[PDB]
Amino acid sequence: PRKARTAFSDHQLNQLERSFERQKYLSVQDRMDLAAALNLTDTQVKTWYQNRRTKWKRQTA
DNA sequence: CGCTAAATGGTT
DNA sequence: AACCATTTAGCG
Repeated sequence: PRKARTAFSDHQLNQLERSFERQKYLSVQDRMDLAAALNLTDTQVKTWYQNRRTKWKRQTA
């Protein structure tokens, strides 16, 4: 039992990256606001942010 | 294969 | 509950 891989829209990727350039971390309230704005789940936004921080560390190494 | 979403197991 | 480090795995 596995979740289908979300395919993010161009609009969703654009707004997640904008969120990340403004704030490396999100409060619970900012995370839930972002998910609602993008029509994603809280956990999909929490996962994108986590994986984005992993990417951020590798490309600043 | 590379990028990156989701899962695993640990940390805090 | 959320994050971290790493692994697993889907898709272009």
